[PDB]
Amino acid sequence: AVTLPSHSTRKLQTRSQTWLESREYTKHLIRVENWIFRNPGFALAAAAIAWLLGSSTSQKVIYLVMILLIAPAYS
Amino acid sequence: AVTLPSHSTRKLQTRSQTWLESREYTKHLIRVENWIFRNPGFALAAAAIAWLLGSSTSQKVIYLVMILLIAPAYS
Amino acid sequence: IRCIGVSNRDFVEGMSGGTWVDVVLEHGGCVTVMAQDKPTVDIELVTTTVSNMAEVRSYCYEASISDMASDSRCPTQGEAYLDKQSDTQYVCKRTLVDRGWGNGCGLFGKGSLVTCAKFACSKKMTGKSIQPENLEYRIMLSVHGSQHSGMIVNDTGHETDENRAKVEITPNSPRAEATLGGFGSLGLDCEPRTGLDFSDLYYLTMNNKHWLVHKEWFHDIPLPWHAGADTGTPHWNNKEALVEFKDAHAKRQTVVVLGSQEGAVHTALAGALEAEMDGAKGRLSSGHLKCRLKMDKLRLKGVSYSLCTAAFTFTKIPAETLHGTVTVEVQYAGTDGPCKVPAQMAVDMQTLTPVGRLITANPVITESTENSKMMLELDPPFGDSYIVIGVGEKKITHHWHRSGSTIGKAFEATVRGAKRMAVLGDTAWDFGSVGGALNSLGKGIHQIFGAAFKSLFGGMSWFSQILIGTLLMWLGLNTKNGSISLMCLALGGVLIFLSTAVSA
Amino acid sequence: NMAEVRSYCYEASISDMASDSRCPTQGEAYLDKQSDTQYVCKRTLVDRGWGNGCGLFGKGSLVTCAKFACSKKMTGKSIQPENLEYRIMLSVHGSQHSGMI
Amino acid sequence: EVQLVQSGPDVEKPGASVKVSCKASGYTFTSNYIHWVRQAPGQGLEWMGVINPRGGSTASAQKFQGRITMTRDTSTSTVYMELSSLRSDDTAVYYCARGGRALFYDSYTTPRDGGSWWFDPWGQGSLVTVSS
Amino acid sequence: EVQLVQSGPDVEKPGASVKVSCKASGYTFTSNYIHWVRQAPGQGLEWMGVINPRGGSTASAQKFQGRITMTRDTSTSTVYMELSSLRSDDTAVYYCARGGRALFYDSYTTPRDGGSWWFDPWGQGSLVTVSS
Amino acid sequence: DIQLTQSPSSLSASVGDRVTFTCQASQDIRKYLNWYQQKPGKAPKLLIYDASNLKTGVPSRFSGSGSGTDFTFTISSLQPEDVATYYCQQFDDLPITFGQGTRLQIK
Amino acid sequence: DIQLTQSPSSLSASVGDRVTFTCQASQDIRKYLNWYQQKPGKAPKLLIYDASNLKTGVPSRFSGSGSGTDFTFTISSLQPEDVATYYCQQFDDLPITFGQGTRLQIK
Ligand SMILES: *[C@@H]1O[C@H](CO)[C@@H](O)[C@H](O)[C@H]1NC(C)=O
Repeated sequence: AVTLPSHSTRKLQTRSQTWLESREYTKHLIRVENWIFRNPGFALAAAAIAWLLGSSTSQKVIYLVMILLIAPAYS
Repeated sequence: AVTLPSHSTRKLQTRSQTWLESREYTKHLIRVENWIFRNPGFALAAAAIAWLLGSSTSQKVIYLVMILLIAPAYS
Repeated sequence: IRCIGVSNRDFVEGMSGGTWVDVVLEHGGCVTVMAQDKPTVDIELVTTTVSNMAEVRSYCYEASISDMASDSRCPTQGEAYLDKQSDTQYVCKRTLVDRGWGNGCGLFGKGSLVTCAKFACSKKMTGKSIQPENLEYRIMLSVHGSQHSGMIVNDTGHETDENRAKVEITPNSPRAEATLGGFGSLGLDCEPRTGLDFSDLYYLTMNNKHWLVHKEWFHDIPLPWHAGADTGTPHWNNKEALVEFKDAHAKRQTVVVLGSQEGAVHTALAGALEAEMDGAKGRLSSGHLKCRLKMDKLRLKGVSYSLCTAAFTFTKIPAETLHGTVTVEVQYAGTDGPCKVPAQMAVDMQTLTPVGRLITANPVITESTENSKMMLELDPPFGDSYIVIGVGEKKITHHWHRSGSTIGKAFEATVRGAKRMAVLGDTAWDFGSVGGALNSLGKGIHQIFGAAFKSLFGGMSWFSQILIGTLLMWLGLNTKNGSISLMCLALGGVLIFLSTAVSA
Repeated sequence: NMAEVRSYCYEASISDMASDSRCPTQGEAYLDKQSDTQYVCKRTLVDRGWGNGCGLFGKGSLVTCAKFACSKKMTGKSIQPENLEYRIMLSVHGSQHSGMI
Repeated sequence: EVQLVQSGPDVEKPGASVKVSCKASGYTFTSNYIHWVRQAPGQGLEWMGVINPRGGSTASAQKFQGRITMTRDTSTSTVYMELSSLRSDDTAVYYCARGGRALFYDSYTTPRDGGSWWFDPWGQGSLVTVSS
Repeated sequence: EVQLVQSGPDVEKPGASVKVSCKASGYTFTSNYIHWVRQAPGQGLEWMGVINPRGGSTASAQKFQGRITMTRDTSTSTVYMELSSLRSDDTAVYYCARGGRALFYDSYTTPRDGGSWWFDPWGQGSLVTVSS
Repeated sequence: DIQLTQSPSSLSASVGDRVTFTCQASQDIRKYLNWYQQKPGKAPKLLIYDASNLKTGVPSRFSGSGSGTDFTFTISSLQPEDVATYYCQQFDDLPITFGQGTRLQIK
Repeated sequence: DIQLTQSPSSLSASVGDRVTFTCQASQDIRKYLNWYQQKPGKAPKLLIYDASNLKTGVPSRFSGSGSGTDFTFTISSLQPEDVATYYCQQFDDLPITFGQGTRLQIK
C-alpha cells in the first residue's frame, strides 16, 4: 500500500497557504541528510563514480548530485 | 509527519523473505512511470536539458536519467 | 477601511477617461483603487464557495481482514481453486509453495496454493469532483470616508449600510453593479473561469477534512477504488497494495493488512490546499480572479458639503502601514450635519502647501452627534511630515515623517510586482489595467512563454527547480556564443526567482 | 527476557484547546496552560488589528495549545544476546516409518 | 432567546472547591465574553473575572488570584467556574453574563462596549454557602 | 392504462428473504424509474430505493445496504424486490411506483421531474409481516 | 440528510373551510417538493408535483406554493373526501424522505 | 481602583415622582458607564448602557446622562416596580467596580 502520489507534485500555486508546506519545504533536505548520515561511505562511493563520468571538473559535481540524489528516496 | 525512513535503505540480506518486497521491487518503477504518465512534456524538457550537458552523445542519456529520476520522488 | 493592516494590499489608479480598472482580485489580500473623482474604493475577496460536487471514485486506507484461506494443492494436480476466491469481497493471490513428503501429495516438489481473505474496510476517502460552473465567488467591498472603525466585525448591517457591500459572482451571472445609495454603482464583470484552473481539481474529504487536489494526482493514488460507485457493497478495485501476502520460507502463507494510512496520505498530500464548511456548500480559502471594474456611476456624496469649523482631535496615534500610508481616526463634536472636513499635509504652514497622497478623498461626517470618530488615511512624502486636519487656527496638526524614500518606493513596488509576476503568472498582467498596446503584448508574451514554461518544466518542485536553476547558472557561464548561454542564464534566473516564492 | 526501552504513541487525542492572545506589544502570550507538559503548545505570531482590542496594533502573538492524550502505545522492548534461546530438533534415519513431526 | 442559566445553589466546606456552571441560549456561544461577578448578601457587586467561551482565555482580579479557575465547554455551550480554597467570605451569590464584541480571546475594553455591555443574560444567580 | 400491481401480502421468517413483484401496465416498461418506498403501519413513508426497468440499474439508501436487491424482468414488464436478512422493523407495506424521464439507467434528478413524479401507478401496496 | 418538518401534526375542521399545511426542510429544495394525501388502505391521492403544480384530474380545491425552504399546501374548501393523512416530500440529493404526516377529521 | 461614589445611599419617594442618582468617579470614564436596578433575589433590570442609551424593551420612564466624570440617572415617574437597589458601574481599565447602591422605597 504505497500511498504513491505525494501531492506536492500537483501543487496549487494559490494565495492561501497549502496543506503542510511548513515541514514540506524542508522534508526532502532532512531526507537526504538523514540518509547520508546513516550511509556515510556512500559519499566517497558517489565520488569515485562521478569523478569517472563527465570528465569536465564541472559536470563531475553534477554527477555527484546525480548519485547522492538517487540514493535517498528511490532506495 | 513524513514517515521518512523507507527501511529498504536498511535491508537485511537474510534468507527469509523480508516485509513487503513483493510490491517493493516494482514500486519505484510504478512511481516513475505514473509520474511521467501524468507529466509527459517533462520528457522533452529533460531532453533539451540533458542534450545540453555532457556533450558526449553517451553522457547525454545519463543526464536524461538524472532528470527523469530526480523529478518523480523528490517532488 | 477594511484593507488597512492587511499587507499584500495594493493601490491602483486609472488614467481618467474611460474607467477601465481591471483588477486582479485576491482572496489573500485587498486592492484599493483611487481616482481624482469617484470616491476611493477597496475590494477584498471574502470566501470562495462551491455548490455542487459530484461523487467520483473514493478510496479506502483503513482495511480489515478475516476468515483467511489457503487451499493447498499437490505439485501436480493443476493449481489451487479455493471457491472462496469466487467472490470479489475476498482478495486473493496465488502462490507456488513447497510440497514435500509427509505432506500428503504422493508426489512432491513445487506445489501451489491460493492464500486469501475477506477485504472489509473503513474510513473511505470521498474524492468528489467540482466543475467551473455552480462554483461561487463571494466578495465584500468598502468605500472610504464615513463609517468609523469599518472593521468587518459588524458586517451584517454594513452591507445594508452604504459604506460596505457584499457581492456574489457566478459563471452564470458575472456582472454585478455594486450599488451604494448616494455613492455609486461600482460596475463589475469578472472571469469566473480562469481563477483556479478548475476542471482539473477534486474536492477530497477524508476524515471530515477537506481540500483541493490536482485531479491528476488523485487519479494516480494506488489504493482500493470505490471507482465511481454508489450504494451496494463496495467492490474495491486493485485490492492488492493494501493487503500484503507472506509465506514461510517455503510454506504456510498468511496475510497482513498494513492498518490505516491516514497520516501516510497526509504526508503524501504535501501540495493540496485545505478547505472548510462543506455541507452541500463547500467553502475554500484563497483563489484569485480577473475583475473588470468600471467607475460608470459613482457620485461622491457631498462635494458641496461645507467644512464645519469645529476643532478636530486625534484619538489613535496614527501609525503607518507597510505600504507607507498612515491611517488616523479623528473625533470631533462641536458642529453638526453632513460635514465635509479638510485633511491635508505639509512641510511648513503659513502655507499649508497641500502635498502628498490623499487617499480618503471627500471625508464625510454624518450627524450632529458628539465626537464622531472619522476614520481615514493619507500617505506622506519621503521626509518629515505635518498632517493638518481641522481647518485653520483651531485645527490639529501632527508630525509624521514617513521615513520611506522615493527610490525605496520603487523597491517595494517592484518586488511586490515581481511576486505578483510569479504567483499570478499571466494574470499579474492587466493588474494596473489600461487596454494599452504593450499591456496586451505582455499578456500575450507571458501567455505563450509561461504556458510553454508549464508544459516543459511541468510542476517543478522546490528542490528540483533549485538545482535546475543552479546548473543552468553554471552553464550560463560555460558556453560560447552568449545568444544561447544568455538564454541559460535567463531560464536559470527565472527558476531561482520562482524558488524565491512566498515560501520565505 | 526483554527490557522495556522507549515506547511510541501513534494514536493521540486532543481536547480543551487554548490560544491566549496578546497585544502586539505587551511581551508575548503566557497561557498558564502551557505550564503543564501533558499539554503540547506552540507559540505563534498572529495579526492583531483595530477593533480587536489592543489599543496598538500590528503583529501580536498568542500560544495555541491543547492536551495531548494518546492511545495505542508501541512497546519497543529490547533483547540481548543472552537469555535468548535456540531450540532445534534432529532425527536419524532408518526406523520410524513416516517420521513426520 | 439570548439568556444564561446557572446551576443550583450549593453549600461547601471551607477550603474546598465549588464549580458553578453557566449555560447559554439564543446566541452563538463563541461571541460573548463571560463575566463572573460576586455579591455578598448584604454587600454590593464586585466583578470577579472574565473568560472567553472561545479558546478558554481567562483573567480575574487579585482578590481571587490562585483560587479562581474558569474553563469553557464548547459542546453544550457552557462555562464552568471553580473557586478553590473556600473561605467564609465566599458565601454569596455569583453571576455570569455575556458581554460585547468577543472577537478573539480577551476582555478587550479599549474598543467599544455596551449594548448590554454584559447585561442581557444575567441569568438567575448562583447562591453558594460555605460552612459545615 | 398506466397502472402498477404488486403481489399479495406475505409473511416470512426473521432473517429470511422476501421478494415482492411489481408488474406494469399501460406504458412502455422501459421508460419509468421504479421507486420502492416502505411504510411501517404507524410510521410515515420512507423511500427505500430505485431501479431502472432497463438494464437493471439499482440504488437504495443505507438503511438497506446489504439486504436489498432489485432486479428487472423485461419480458413480462416486471420488477422484483428482495429484502434479505429480515428484521422486526420489516413488517410494513412496500410500494412500487413509475417515475419520470427514465432515459438511460439511473435516478437522474438534477434534470426535471414531476408530472406524476412517481405517483401515477402507486399500485395497491404490498403488506409484509415478519414473524414465526 | 434532508430533515423536513411537516406542520402541524394533525388538524380537524368543518366542511367548506380552507386549511393549510407547512413543510420546511433544513436544506435548499428549490422546486423539488411534492404533496400527496392517502387514506388508510389506499393508494394516495393526486395532489401536487413541484410544490406549485396541479396535476390533471386533481380538483382545483387544492393548491401548493413556496419557494426556498418552506412550502404551503392549501385546501380551499373542505369536503368529506378530504379525510386522509397528507404528506410532503422532497426529491433532491436522494436520501428521499417524506413528512410524518398531517391528519384530517371532519366535524 | 476605580473609586466611584454613587450618591445618595438611599431614597424613598411617592409614586409618580422623578428621582435622580449621581455617580462620580475619581477617573475619566468618558462614556464607559452603565446602570442597573436589582431586586433582592433577582437578576437586575435593564436600565442603561453607555450612561446615555436606553436599551430595547426598557420603559422610557428611565434616562441617563453625564459626560466627563459624574453621571446622572433619572426615573421620570415612580412606579411600584421601581423598588430595587440601583447600581452604576464603569467599564474601563479593568478593575471593574460598581457602586455600593441606591435603594428605593414606596410611601
Ligand atoms: C457595529 O455595528 C453597528 C451597527 O449595530 C455599526 O454601526 C458599527 O459600525 C459596527 N462596528 C464595527 C466595528 O463593525
